[PDB]
Amino acid sequence: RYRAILETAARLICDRGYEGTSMQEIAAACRMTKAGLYHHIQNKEQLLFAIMNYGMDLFEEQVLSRVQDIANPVERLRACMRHNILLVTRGWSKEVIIILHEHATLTGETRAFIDARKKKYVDFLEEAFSQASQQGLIRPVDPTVGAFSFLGMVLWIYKWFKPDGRLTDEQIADGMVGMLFPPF
Amino acid sequence: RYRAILETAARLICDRGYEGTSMQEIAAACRMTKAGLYHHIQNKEQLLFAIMNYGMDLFEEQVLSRVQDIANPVERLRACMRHNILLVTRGWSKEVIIILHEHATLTGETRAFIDARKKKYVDFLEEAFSQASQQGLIRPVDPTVGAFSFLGMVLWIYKWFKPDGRLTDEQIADGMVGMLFPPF
Ligand SMILES: CC(C)CC(=O)SCCNC(=O)CCNC(=O)[C@H](O)C(C)(C)COP(=O)(O)OP(=O)(O)OC[C@H]1O[C@@H](n2cnc3c(N)ncnc32)[C@H](O)[C@@H]1OP(=O)(O)O
Ligand SMILES: CC(C)CC(=O)SCCNC(=O)CCNC(=O)[C@H](O)C(C)(C)COP(=O)(O)OP(=O)(O)OC[C@H]1O[C@@H](n2cnc3c(N)ncnc32)[C@H](O)[C@@H]1OP(=O)(O)O
Ligand SMILES: [Cl-]
Ligand SMILES: [Cl-]
Ligand SMILES: [Cl-]
Ligand SMILES: [Cl-]
Ligand code: NI
Repeated sequence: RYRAILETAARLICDRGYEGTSMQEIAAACRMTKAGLYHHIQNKEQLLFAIMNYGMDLFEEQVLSRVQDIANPVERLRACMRHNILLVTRGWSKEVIIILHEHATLTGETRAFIDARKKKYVDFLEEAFSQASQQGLIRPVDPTVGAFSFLGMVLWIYKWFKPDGRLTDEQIADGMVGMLFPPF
Repeated sequence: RYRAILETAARLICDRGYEGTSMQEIAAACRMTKAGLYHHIQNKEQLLFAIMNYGMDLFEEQVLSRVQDIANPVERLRACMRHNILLVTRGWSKEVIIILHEHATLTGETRAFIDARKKKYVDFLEEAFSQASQQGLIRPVDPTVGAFSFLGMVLWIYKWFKPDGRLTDEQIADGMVGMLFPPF
């Protein structure tokens, strides 16, 4: 219900961009009037804030919640990569893309909160790289270098991947997992 | 003399973005009137075109021209990664960012000309991944997945790396090379 307003405004802000869209174009795209929409939402910046928070809820529901308890740290990184790739290459890519593109559009207060949620994921990856090196499950590497290589590989996917293409997202996930986390 | 206009305008277009930077603004950052600037550049999108080609020229002079003849295909990928990482982390970080952020700004022949130079790099990486797989120098992997994992790791650096930080760019290059192209 109320999520339908976020998920529809995410489509416009994504294809057309944040600046290109106004609160009026989103009211039209909804069954509400320019007045009705402003009753559910404070302003435009807070609408963007709600979209990004919704995107992190989906990320944590489909990725972090499901892998953060995996005992073996490299098995935890492999699973995290698969879940994160599948999130990027399917329907919820709308809210994920807005988080990356519109990162700089937020105000100071709201960017601090969203980034706090992003930083928990980065710290999750770094900890897993650290544990995996100590236990001899991956070739040693600085945890920060490993985390941002992980994220660079995965999140770059939305720039080139086409679902009608030669390979499925599942085949891509297998390739990246085996290349960054091979048997060791 | 002419690079001054491109370097200066790239700083603006990089910080303020393409839209939000006008010919009037650039004509001021450079000590000129609006017309004196037009004496050496056609229009705004031509300025963007020249900036992107300048950035691809720098990339080819510092990266591709120096590594494309390396015989061993995995040694070729390692060197290519090192050179590309150092390009992302140093004085020419402005032009490369514009090539990525403004990738969809151009259209027509100019767009196609830039995208052809970009596609030449991807195809270079894909060919080297293929050769290294057949020759048993890297763990087998689809060349397209290897190429865009390469590019994701390397180009994502502009979003987090700070030169005043804990690690140097050379240390980051060492870690990334060891992860993607270890002894095999
Ligand atoms: C110095 C440095 C900044 C130089 C550069 O800019 S290098 C390129 C950096 N930018 C990127 O990597 C962003 C993603 N890459 C691209 O968009 C392309 O490589 C560009 C050369 C920019 C051209 O864009 P575009 O015409 O839209 O290309 P496409 O969207 O058609 O696809 C690009 C390649 O990905 C492939 N692809 C897409 N989906 C799949 C799939 N499901 N399975 C297997 N392959 C797939 C697609 O076939 C294409 O590879 P090619 O076969 O054309 O070599
Ligand atoms: C659904 C999914 C997409 C969820 C996500 O969004 S995951 C994150 C995706 N975005 C990115 O990866 C972009 C790059 N990452 C970041 O910018 C940060 O992780 C963010 C949390 C997003 C923003 O944090 P922010 O407050 O802006 O801090 P910075 O922008 O300055 O990022 C610098 C952090 O990376 C590290 N770093 C930077 N330079 C170096 C260096 N020379 N040597 C070693 N480490 C370095 C450094 O650790 C820093 O993090 P801190 O230790 O300062 O907390
Ligand atoms: Cl899984
Ligand atoms: Cl799982
Ligand atoms: Cl970000
Ligand atoms: Cl691009
Ligand atoms: Ni799973």
